[PDB]
Amino acid sequence: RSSLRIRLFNFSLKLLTCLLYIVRVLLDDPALGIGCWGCPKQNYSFNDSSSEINWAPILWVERKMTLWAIQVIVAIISFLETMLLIYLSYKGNIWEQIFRVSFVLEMINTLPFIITIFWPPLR
Repeated sequence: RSSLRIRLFNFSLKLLTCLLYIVRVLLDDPALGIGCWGCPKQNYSFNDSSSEINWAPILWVERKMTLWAIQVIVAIISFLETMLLIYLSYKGNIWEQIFRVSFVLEMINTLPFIITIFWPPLR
């Protein structure tokens, strides 16, 4: 039953990172300042008259030094285990894994944490 333990751990990992996202949004205050990771954080306001919307608040969310690293760690383990299962079980088909709609959500929500390591300004 070791395979069931692996999926149970992965299920715990996915619910843990979603809750850590809640922890982030609870401790992320935009009015203090929103910017690109250090220098130039810029305060913002919303104008109902001007139809243009500023994307910097949406594009940018402040992440704590502890929070960004632990999410990267959790994402990597979830990334490791899912492709541990993918490489473990082929069952006579190498294709069709990405068209089943679970690979896209796993990959699009995980590797961005991997690429943020390369660029400190993108954390």
